Amino acid sequence: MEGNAQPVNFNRSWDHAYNITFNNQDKGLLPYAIMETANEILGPLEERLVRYDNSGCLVKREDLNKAEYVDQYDAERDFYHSLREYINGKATALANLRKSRGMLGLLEPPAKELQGIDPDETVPDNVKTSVSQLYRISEKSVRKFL
Amino acid sequence: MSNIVGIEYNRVTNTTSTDFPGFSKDAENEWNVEKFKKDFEVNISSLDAREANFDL
Amino acid sequence: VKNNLLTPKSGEPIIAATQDFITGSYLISHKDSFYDRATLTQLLSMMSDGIEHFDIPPPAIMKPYYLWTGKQVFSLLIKPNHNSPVVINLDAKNKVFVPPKSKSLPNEMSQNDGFVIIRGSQILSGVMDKSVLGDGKKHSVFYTIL
Amino acid sequence: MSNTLFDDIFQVSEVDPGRYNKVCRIEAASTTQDQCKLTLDINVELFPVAAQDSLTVTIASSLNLEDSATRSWRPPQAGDRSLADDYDYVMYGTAYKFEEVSKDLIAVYYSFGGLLMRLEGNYRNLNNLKQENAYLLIRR
Amino acid sequence: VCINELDNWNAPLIMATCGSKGSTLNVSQMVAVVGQQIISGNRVPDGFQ
Amino acid sequence: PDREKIKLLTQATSEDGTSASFQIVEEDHTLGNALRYVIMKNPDVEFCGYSIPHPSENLLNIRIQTYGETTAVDALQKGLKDLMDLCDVVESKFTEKIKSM
Repeated sequence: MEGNAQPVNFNRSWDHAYNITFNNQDKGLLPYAIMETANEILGPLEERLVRYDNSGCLVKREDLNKAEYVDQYDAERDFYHSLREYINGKATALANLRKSRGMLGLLEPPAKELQGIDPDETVPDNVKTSVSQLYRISEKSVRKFL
Repeated sequence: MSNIVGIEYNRVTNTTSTDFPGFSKDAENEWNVEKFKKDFEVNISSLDAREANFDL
Repeated sequence: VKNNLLTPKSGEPIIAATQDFITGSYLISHKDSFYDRATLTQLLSMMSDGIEHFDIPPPAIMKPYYLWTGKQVFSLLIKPNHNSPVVINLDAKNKVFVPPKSKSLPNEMSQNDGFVIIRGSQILSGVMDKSVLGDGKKHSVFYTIL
Repeated sequence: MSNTLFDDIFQVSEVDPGRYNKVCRIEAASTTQDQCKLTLDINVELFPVAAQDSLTVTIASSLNLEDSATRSWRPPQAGDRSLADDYDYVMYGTAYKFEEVSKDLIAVYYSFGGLLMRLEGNYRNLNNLKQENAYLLIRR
Repeated sequence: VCINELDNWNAPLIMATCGSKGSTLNVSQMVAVVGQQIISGNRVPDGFQ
Repeated sequence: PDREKIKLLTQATSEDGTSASFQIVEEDHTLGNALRYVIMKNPDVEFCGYSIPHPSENLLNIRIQTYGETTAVDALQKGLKDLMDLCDVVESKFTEKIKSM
């Protein structure tokens, strides 16, 4: 196990994943997009955990956390919630950067509408060499983090 | 450079060689026998039996 | 003794530099230690016995004379060439770590060399003072390659 | 000119050799742009710097000024015109971290193999990518 | 006082800035003062009378 | 001749003679450091160090590594031909001053 009795060390495993798959020739992503690349992998990890009740069958989807149907595991189910929330605390940092740097920070994902609003052409080319020059996240760098 | 070991009150400095090409861009002091044969000199100080004293 | 670099009490590494390998690899990584090509080569050929193939990185001080530093010669005993697969990332706080101006300048800009930074198996700052090599601390060098 | 990424003229402020004898951190202040400033490490056995002095910073790239499968590094030949045939003291190193100081103020961390540097601009230094190789270039 | 008012390339300074062997307690007893001895939580009680 | 002498480690050499690593018996630092000075004055060599592996046994390992111009096995055969010529200047100049005295 790594530091403070968790087998992760989320800081170093991020910075090890960031250097090993670094490039500026690759494009980068938007703050809404990186959470769905995360939920693509650890999504199907959670539904394998079934959460049966005390008698064989399943339990109703209302009032799961009730301190009464805690089965043979809860910390492994709680492990994926902390791996999601670590990226969520970093998903906002790109959004709250690109908000105050002039662009619109779309943390929320767009619906069934004009797909690819793409604010590249709207704001001038100084902004695309502002946010992505400071820091940036490839789609490869989230495939290799988790 | 200037081949002087620098004595001071807690250290000595540049004790190593720095006499080889590939140390500065103007890659001088390559090996050359005739460029060595002119500068090498020997000065023999007080010499007797059972003791010698001479410079290289 | 390869499978027991770690003690199962806490998980810290127990087999690291004893009390004279630290102060040998500190006078190299002292910030005012500069080597030319013929002295680096002799220094670089004692860590092996003339078997490992090195390839020399381009030197730090370049215009007046050609000078390396005491960290480029220490970032070669981690990854000696392209065929060795070791590439690490680590951020660790030294034994003393006198703090910077504490709000503007980050942890790297200490008065001494202080906080250590390595990215892609090159030392970028900091020294080797038993917090990064030796025992006890979980975030050492020899722990990361292990 | 074709390779220069950045160039200004600085008047240094403070020279504090803390517990060293051959490396001392300097301070600077730009005399033409009125915002940017940097701290830098200079080994002063071979480029001696004094307080309140003018000097040039030039972050070039690939000094060869125009245009053997051994993976090593080799110097240029003896007779070759090049960039930094006219300055006094150049260095070499990588960028590793970009972080903004405040509103419209971003800082840049170069580390020249142990010897650190921090300058902060206001998007005036737009050409500084996170590339592998950049060279400082200094005249007196 | 004895640490910051003390030059570099001091030998018991440069192996206590590391963690090899020593402390800023052990060098302070060699140059400044050896302090007050304790005897099992007691500051040398009386011997006789 | 003899062949328990200078000897190329095939395990640590390149596909051509650019990088090569040798193993010399019966000879300690007295040659191993003299040969380092006279080799590195070649404008072609980039890397020439040595290392004694263990002081119980007696054998030296010399390392030699150059650019693409000349092979390293041709670099030290030029190198220790050039220490031979280095002693001829010293022996001649010293002996003509003794006779003078």
